Amino acid sequence: EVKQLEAEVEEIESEVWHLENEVARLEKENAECEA
Amino acid sequence: KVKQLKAKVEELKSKLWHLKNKVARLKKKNAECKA
Repeated sequence: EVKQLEAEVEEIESEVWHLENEVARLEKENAECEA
Repeated sequence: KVKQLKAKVEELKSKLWHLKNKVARLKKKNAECKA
């Protein structure tokens, strides 16, 4: 019912957090290289 | 409740897809820059 949905929200949100971390790191690397 | 969580799930999936494309672009840019 809802447990399935709340679980899916948790699973997707976790993936999002990790990509956000990756974007932040990649943006740092790019700034270094371009500067 | 079902409806409210369903929207959240769809919001998260779209944010996830945008992030995957951003990460792919940033990895390409950095690869090219370092090259």
